Amino acid sequence: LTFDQYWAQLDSAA
Amino acid sequence: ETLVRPKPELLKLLKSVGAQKDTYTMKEVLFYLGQYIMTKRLYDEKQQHIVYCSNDLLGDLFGVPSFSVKEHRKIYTMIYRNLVV
Ligand SMILES: *N(C)CC(=O)NCc1cccc(CNC(=O)CN(*)C)c1
Repeated sequence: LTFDQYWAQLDSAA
Repeated sequence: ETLVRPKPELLKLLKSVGAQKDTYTMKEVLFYLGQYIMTKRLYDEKQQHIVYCSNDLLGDLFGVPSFSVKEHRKIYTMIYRNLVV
C-alpha cells in the first residue's frame, strides 16, 4: 500500500 | 482517551512537526510520528511499509537501523520505551 495506508492500521490498535 | 507523556528526546521529535503540548493521546503521538517519517522521506519508495532510520534520531530512540509498519506490537513496544512510566 502507500505508507499512509499501512500507518493508518496502527490508529486501529489505539 | 488516556493521556501519555513523551520523554525529552521523543518530545523534541514531535515538536519538530508542529506538536504544541507536554502530554498526548496515543492517536496524537502516532499522528505526529507518521508526519515525521513521511516528511523526512525515511520510508522505502518502492516497499512503503519498510522505514530506514540508521542516520536519524529515530534509529537512536528505537535502537534499530530499520523496522516494518506491519509489526504493530513491536512499534507499540518501541514507543512505550520512550514514554514516562
Ligand atoms: N497519507 C495519505 C498522507 C498523510 O499525510 N496522512 C495524514 C493523515 C491523514 C488522515 C488521517 C490521519 C490520522 N488518523 C489516523 O488514521 C492515524 N491515527 C492517528 C493522518
